Amino acid sequence: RNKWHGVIASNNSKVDFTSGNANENGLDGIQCTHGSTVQARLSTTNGNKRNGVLAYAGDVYCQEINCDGNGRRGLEATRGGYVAAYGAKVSRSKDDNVLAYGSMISINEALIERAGRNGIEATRGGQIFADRITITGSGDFGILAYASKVFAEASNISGTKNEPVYATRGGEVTCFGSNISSNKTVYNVYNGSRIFTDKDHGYSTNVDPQTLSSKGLIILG
Amino acid sequence: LIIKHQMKLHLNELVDWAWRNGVTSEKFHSNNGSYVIFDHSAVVETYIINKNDLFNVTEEIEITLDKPIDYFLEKDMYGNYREHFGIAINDLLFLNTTVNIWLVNDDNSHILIYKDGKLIDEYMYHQFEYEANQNKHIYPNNKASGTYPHKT
Amino acid sequence: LIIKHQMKLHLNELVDWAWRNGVTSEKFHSNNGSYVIFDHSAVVETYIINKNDLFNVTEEIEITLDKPIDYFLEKDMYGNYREHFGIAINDLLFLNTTVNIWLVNDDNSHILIYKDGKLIDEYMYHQFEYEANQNKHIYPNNK
Amino acid sequence: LIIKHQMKLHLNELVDWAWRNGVTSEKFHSNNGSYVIFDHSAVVETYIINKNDLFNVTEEIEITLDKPIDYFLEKDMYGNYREHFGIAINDLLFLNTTVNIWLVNDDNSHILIYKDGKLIDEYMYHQFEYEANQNKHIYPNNKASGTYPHKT
Amino acid sequence: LIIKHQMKLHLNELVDWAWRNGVTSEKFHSNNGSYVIFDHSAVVETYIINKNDLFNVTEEIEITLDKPIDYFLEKDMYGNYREHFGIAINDLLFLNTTVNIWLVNDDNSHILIYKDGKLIDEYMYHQFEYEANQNKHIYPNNK
Repeated sequence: RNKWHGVIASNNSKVDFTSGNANENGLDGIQCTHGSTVQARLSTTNGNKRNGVLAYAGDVYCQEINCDGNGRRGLEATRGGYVAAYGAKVSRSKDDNVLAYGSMISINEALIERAGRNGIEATRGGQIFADRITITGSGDFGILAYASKVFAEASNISGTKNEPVYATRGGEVTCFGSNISSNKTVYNVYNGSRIFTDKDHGYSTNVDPQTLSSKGLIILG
Repeated sequence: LIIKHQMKLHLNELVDWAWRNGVTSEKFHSNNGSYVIFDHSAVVETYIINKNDLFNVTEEIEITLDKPIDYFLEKDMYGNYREHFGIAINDLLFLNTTVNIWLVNDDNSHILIYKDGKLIDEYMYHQFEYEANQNKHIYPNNKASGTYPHKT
Repeated sequence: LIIKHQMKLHLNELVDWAWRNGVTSEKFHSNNGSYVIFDHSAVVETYIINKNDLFNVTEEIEITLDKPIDYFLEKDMYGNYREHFGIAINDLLFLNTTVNIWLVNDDNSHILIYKDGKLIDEYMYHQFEYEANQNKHIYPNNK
Repeated sequence: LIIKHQMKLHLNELVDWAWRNGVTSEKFHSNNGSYVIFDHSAVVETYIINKNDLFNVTEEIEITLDKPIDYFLEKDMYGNYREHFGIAINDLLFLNTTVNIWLVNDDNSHILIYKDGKLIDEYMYHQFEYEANQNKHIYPNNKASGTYPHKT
Repeated sequence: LIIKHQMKLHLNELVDWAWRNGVTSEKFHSNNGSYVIFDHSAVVETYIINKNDLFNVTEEIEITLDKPIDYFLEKDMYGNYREHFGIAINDLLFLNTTVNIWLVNDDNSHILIYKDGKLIDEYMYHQFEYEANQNKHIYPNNK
């Protein structure tokens, strides 16, 4: 219920939030700024007027951080931040669930549902890691890329509105063994961006399977 | 044998617990930052408290032969199992025959409290409390049920 | 069929009831002048609510043969009384000999809902009168 | 605990009620303008009284432990329901076990009069009397059963 | 499903247990500082192990409906408690009315393994909460 952020670490400072709650605040639930690192292993940060957690050129380390109903990006890293959350459970974010903004985010087995926009997104450089991430009920896209790479060795994107996975202006989506389920074209490529995946499940593709084009190359093999 | 028990209670449960275990004056904060203030054992000031708000309260449950126990299970020396609600251990007609008595924790989990004719000490009770329900998976469910109330 | 029952609940019971049967915005008062306010289903304000304070609340229950009843009482033709929990009126195995059914209202009060094979609203409760038409007779006057 | 009870009675019922509850001298008017005059508890003068004429009379029924109650229902602490006709509440052999007692009103409608070991006060009784039979629909039937008797 | 139980065994019981559940090389300690050493499943060294010395040993038991259980206790819906020896959970003739099954752990302790038709790990133990979405309402401020 604070006017500004819930817990903030700034200018090379450490804070530990092992199971604490940062709810209802008028700004970002947890924010690291300029090299500071907070640790939120099992925190609960839901309902805030802004991002559930933000990394303004600082590190955030989580294990099963809970987010819900935040006013904007549930997890966000920018200007060199790094948000690590092996089992983050984000949901019901008004904007993007988790967005990497020129920085790296590591959600290996996150389960994220009912986003108001893209399930995950890596815009303006940066990378996002994923191993068995579960998307459900996304707003626009299950996965998105803007000159940025997203790795998902397996996934379960479902209930997405427009397109399961989208790649633009470069950037890979190494979604190999994904169990995607959607009516629209599954794998999408635009403006010279690559996608790599398996051929075990026949999924609709925007471009011919394994040939170059003006749009990027796909390897359905 | 006094056992701390930390729990999270909604507003109704918190009010009930506070009035049963008399609190003269105290402020209870919630999960989502809302608070309720008791003054002279009467509710005075409550912030914006939504449903499903959780308040943390620790209550001491003491296990003694003379005081009543809400729910326990008794095994006779012959082999009969019986259950007793809200009576003290000494209130049994023939405590001579009783061999073992297990407390019941509303999870259908039994914790041994009485064996070999004597109460179980505090540390063995802690061991049994850890030991009774090891593989207890609780349903994971999270709803914020709130947003910064003011216009900012 | 709508049954209205007035009850008296302490603060904890009042809060549980109000959150269970959603109330958006309204103020409940008590005997000693203490009050509580719900606004958008949130407890905004409370004013010196001591214990043993009784808030009077009216409650509407829809009664229907298909809908289950929390706690009702049935009386047969012979005279045997029984009580049932969480069972719809149509669910009873022996409705052939069931003459009356009341609803036990947690205050130990009794409200009739079923009378002689019909819901109480459908029953008509005939009065008594000797059968005869208009007299239409001219009588002598004493004046 | 005295309860007013207003009712409409035919000539036979009115005469019976008057003679049971002794009336020294009084004139009772009817629905249709006919009247009956009691003098010295004996019927003296009756106007032209047709069948189905209704007389309004108010009688006081007082509910007390010591005086008999015509029809009540008793619930034991064990869970047994019994009905008693025309005996006082104190006349029960073991009033100790009795938990609740409801008056019966010939409409198969129960009104709580005895709970928690004490009688129900007058105002709670009025509340329960309103509350017991809310959705009681009475058959609507109107017959004039009369005409201005004289030749005019 | 893996159940871990800590027990206290004298030297003879400890030796029997260790040789029964093969241990290659490890040292067991006791309360009074006495210790015993197994090396390649042989008792190489013992150090002043008096009687009534309790060695604390943790034991892992795999619990599965097919695998038989040494000693368990079952509770029906009505309330009857019974005990069974050397019988798999699936083997019980009346699993229809069996509500709970605990494992009697030779210390007279009780560990829940079966709850309402499922193993305890499969059961999810739903909590309680009133159903409602986010408030998302702007409230006046008192400042």
